[PDB]
Amino acid sequence: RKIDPSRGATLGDGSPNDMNRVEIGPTQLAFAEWHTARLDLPDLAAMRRFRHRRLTDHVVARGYAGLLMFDPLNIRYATDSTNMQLWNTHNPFRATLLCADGYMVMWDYKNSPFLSEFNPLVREQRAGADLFYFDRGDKVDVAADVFANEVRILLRDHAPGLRRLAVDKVMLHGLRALQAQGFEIMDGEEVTEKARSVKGPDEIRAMRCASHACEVAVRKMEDFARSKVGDGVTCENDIWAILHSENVRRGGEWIETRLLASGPRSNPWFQECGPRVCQRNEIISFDTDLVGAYGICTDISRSWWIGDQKPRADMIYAMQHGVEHIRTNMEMLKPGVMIPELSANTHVLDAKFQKQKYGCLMHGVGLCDEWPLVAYPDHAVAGAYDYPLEPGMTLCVEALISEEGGDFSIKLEDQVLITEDGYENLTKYPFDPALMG
Amino acid sequence: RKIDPSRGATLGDGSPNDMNRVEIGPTQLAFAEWHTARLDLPDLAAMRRFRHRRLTDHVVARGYAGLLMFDPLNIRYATDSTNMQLWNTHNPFRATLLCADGYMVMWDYKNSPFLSEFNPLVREQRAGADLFYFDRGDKVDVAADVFANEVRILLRDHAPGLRRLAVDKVMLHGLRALQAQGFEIMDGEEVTEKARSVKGPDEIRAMRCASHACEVAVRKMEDFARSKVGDGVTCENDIWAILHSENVRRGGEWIETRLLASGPRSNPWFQECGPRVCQRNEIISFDTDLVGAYGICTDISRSWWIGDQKPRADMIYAMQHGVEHIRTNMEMLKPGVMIPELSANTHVLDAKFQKQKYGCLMHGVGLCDEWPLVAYPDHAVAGAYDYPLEPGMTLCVEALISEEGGDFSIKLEDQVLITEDGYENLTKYPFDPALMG
Ligand SMILES: [Fe+3]
Ligand SMILES: [Fe+3]
Ligand SMILES: [Fe+3]
Ligand SMILES: [Fe+3]
Repeated sequence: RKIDPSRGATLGDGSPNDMNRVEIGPTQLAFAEWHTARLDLPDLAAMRRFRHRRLTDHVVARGYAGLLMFDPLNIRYATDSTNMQLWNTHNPFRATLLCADGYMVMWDYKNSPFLSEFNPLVREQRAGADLFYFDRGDKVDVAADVFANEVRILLRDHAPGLRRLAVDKVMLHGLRALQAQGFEIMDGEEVTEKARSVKGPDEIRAMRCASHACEVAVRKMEDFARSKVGDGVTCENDIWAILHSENVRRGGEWIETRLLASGPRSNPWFQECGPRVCQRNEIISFDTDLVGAYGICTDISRSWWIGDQKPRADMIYAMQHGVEHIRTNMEMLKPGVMIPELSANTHVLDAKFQKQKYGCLMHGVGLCDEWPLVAYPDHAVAGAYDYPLEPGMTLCVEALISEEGGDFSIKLEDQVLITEDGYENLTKYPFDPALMG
Repeated sequence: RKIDPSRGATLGDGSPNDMNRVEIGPTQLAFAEWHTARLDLPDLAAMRRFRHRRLTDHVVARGYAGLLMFDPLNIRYATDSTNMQLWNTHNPFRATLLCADGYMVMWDYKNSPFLSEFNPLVREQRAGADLFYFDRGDKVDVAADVFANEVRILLRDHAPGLRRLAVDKVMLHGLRALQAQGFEIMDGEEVTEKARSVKGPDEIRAMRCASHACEVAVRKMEDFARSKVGDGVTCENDIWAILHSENVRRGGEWIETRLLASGPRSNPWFQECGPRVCQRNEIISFDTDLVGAYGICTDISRSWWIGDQKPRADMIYAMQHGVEHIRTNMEMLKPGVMIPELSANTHVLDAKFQKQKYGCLMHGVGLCDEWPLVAYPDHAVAGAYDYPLEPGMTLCVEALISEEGGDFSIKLEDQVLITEDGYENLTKYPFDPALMG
């Protein structure tokens, strides 16, 4: 029983053409829409090999024994295997070890070792890396020592004579157990963030797919908003719910924030989506901050005017100003440009917008928001991000246009790829023609 | 402009009756359904005071200076303030300090100090507790020292002469900075898990509300499944999407797992919801694992038979066996019973079910899955959970009924409150009458 009977043993992305397979991934709906958009599918095996080769190279360039990962998103990067991802972000039951020779082990939940079997780069599946109070009570230490010894033995074999173990984040008991085995603990996030920083050819294809799925879901949310707002019952949550459903229907995973806000609730920014019944002749501003198809994040922001009357002239000005902000900064994007050059040379927002502008003008994106962060010059920390842009980096370009004490904020954001010769904006979503004038 | 014009300055839960308020919470839809079910609303101010008094008492009983929390769910428990919760679970930008005298400080995202203002128990709002590589690059240490000094100064004033600082989870750089200020770092999760372990009168009311909202959302998912399955397009994700939407429409927050599985994909258990097109005459088994209204978790599980033909006799047997398992174990619930007594005296699953049974027979629940864990005797760790049940504890009672190499699994789960005299099952959701026979 096939997911695509109109194909052989595999899907166009190399995954098993079997409706009864363990693996999840995009839905028929999403595949259909991408075929129509004529988007090349990612070869998942190749994508996974690329990530593992790159991550392994990073461990070796640093002279480390290995990299031990407890962050679910780092685990995803290294193995592409999901397991109760959201539960995992705050209950650290999983671990992945990447040894300097490329050898990779997964400690998974005790009763689900099969979840990472589809990726033969994961050489072993074990249990017992769960070193928190909920899972072990007053008996975490015994287990911490068992686990740490396992790590020691693995790296004696796969990284003989190396003492430095990068760890992304670990529970205190785990840290001390690892130290008691003789490991010098290094910052794992500097390793993973820099590895994640450059996408390979299949990661690009994947992001193209995810981005499209996200945009279709956003359009569905817009359709619903423009059709319901004014009925005196449809709230911010009702609208936002369309983005949740339509992301899931395309094989998406979750939404990182609650950044949808209507009317006066959009200034100051960062107020959360909730029960406010929306109204005609108001701006709705939102940011997708979305983990979608193939586990790829689409992080884009738009502001919408729903109403028959024209918007106030300051709304139109703010909108056009955000668009100019994004498009100007985007033009700076080229390989070899340093991050702080981007900080220095940012397009300058008007005075009434400086105080409440966004925490950065750009940031990385992959499986979620990622390194680097490109802060505005008045916040840039010297020596913090002294690195060049490289081809394959994918960044979100931001604009928050928010008057101090103001009535509304414009939030705009596009997702862009760095190429050999410059950049390529991956976002196709239109700007609201009424807010653009 | 009021959220409930049919009321004064406040909602029935004490929150501001203003559609333009910063605070989120349940929707008109959810409030309507709870009024009809005649459910008393939680007094939020009182709920928040109860949690703070209890958490503070725990810090003091231990002789600690304070408790520093970076886990978003612990922050929620202490302050009830949300901010990009899911982003926060894996990018630690927030911190809450609870001093031994009750004094409480929030370090929030640099541009959103207002988010915790609605809770005057949060005495200060600062920034700069964000000590990870994405937010700070190669300059985390400078900031780690600034933050750690702030903590030192606060506890000199609010906990003079005390050196022990419980921390739930912290980044390595933060840990060393705190140690360099002279703090003895203790396990924060033993503090928070034990505080969270007992709910007050308003937390109970809140959970009653959340549980109802979750059940209505599940019914909506059932309606949709029973009406669409067989159409040859409706997949696991399509069905699951109804739970996402309908939780959000009631002010819910997120779903911790992907535990919905159709047909043969339900054995082994822990396979994830995905693109498999569902079919008539198959079991769908699922677990809500849901963070709903008022931020309260409803964690329940059901199995459904959709089809005109009767289910196989082993499915009916498995179902009845799970129900017996849950109802028998539930009968053990009383204050003063020790956790390992529950382990020892569990109802015994049949032989064909022992190998693949669930990781526990019971666990705590509050803002998510919580301490304690009640493991089956063949996994129980002696001395790990030597504690009595107390009134106000709220536990989920589990049954996974899964034949080794089998065709399907039955997953059932109810959420229960411990009372003075025994227990009270809070779950009202029916069992599938076709699977019950
Ligand atoms: Fe964003
Ligand atoms: Fe962004
Ligand atoms: Fe559950
Ligand atoms: Fe459970």
